[PDB]
Amino acid sequence: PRGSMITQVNQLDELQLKDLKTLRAECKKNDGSIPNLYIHILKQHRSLPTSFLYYQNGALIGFLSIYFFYDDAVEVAVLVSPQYRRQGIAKQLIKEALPLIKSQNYFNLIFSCPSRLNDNWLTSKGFTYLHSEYFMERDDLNPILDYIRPLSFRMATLEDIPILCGLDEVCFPDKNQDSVHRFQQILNEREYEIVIAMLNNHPIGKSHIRWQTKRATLSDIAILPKEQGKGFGSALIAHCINMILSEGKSRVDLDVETHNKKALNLYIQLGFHIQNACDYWSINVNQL
Ligand SMILES: CC(=O)SCCNC(=O)CCNC(=O)[C@H](O)C(C)(C)COP(=O)(O)OP(=O)(O)OC[C@H]1O[C@@H](n2cnc3c(N)ncnc32)[C@H](O)[C@@H]1OP(=O)(O)O
Ligand SMILES: CC(=O)SCCNC(=O)CCNC(=O)[C@H](O)C(C)(C)COP(=O)(O)OP(=O)(O)OC[C@H]1O[C@@H](n2cnc3c(N)ncnc32)[C@H](O)[C@@H]1OP(=O)(O)O
Repeated sequence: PRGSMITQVNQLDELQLKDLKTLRAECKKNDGSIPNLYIHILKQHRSLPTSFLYYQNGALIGFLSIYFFYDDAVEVAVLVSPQYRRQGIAKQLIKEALPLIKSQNYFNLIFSCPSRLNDNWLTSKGFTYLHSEYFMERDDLNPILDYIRPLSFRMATLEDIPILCGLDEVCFPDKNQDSVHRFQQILNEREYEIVIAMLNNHPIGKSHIRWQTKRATLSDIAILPKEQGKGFGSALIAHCINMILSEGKSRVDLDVETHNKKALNLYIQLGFHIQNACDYWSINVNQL
């Protein structure tokens, strides 16, 4: 008890950042996946103190942080060193964040949990599973030779706003506020391109590509609902993969949000593996 210490902090400094990364690595290796910590958000000063660091004789063994992204909720990331689990560390860390979230007119807190780790007991105490977030990677240097579909592909320009806004409205319905200007931001940023898939003369799908020097990231893949289930999505992803490989990139990444595990088979079939996976559970503060 003498060496147990909790510091409430508005922003982590160099020290506190490097300790958090160490704890993250130990959790990552022990559990396979880690919650989202948003390391860029932690170097940044905020109105209330936002991170709760748990030390035992100077060593960081526990961490809780709270995040304010949208109006109705607060995202909570919690990490305890595997050595020190089930000793109350996480519970104590919650009590420190509570008075602060009541200072913000928030009563709903959402936890990011490594996939498969905590399913049985988040059920028991009333947590509501919401959705899952997967970061996937394909290290295979061999291209995808297989999906011959009646599709042609072209790169999107600023004249493709209506196509891109229409595709996003029906494939990402609870998301698209001011898509016009979001796609305008994307198409004005050199690191991004958007592939449009065409079935005859109809655009039926799109995929975003964020290029880096040695990799590229696919995101916001969409196929018109009436055209799904015909292999067009797999053909579009494979086209982006072969495009990425032909530019000498050694890796394709992919961010995807799902509500069940079955939806990932699609990406497994194309050579992706899970690098990180989190399920987002919910609860109001009333249920302690
Ligand atoms: C309540 C939360 O911890 S938030 C869930 C968010 N998920 C994550 O953070 C996953 C990250 N991966 C990890 O391994 C994490 O470090 C953790 C959550 C396992 C570490 O948490 P701990 O410090 O070991 O939990 P702690 O000892 O403080 O107990 C907290 C409560 O959750 C329960 N609990 C903790 N771990 C488990 C577990 N593996 N299985 C079942 N119940 C558990 C405890 O019984 C306790 O419940 P109670 O107060 O009603 O008796
Ligand atoms: C940031 C992000 O979230 S982007 C990732 C996309 N997430 C979304 O929410 C977008 C939803 N919008 C959509 O248009 C679609 O639902 C998409 C993009 C998910 C997939 O589009 P589709 O054209 O329906 O995919 P496709 O027809 O190629 O494959 C469907 C199924 O058949 C399988 N399949 C298709 N073709 C083959 C084939 N030749 N051989 C073997 N299996 C095949 C796939 O494995 C897949 O399996 P699953 O549904 O059980 O996971």
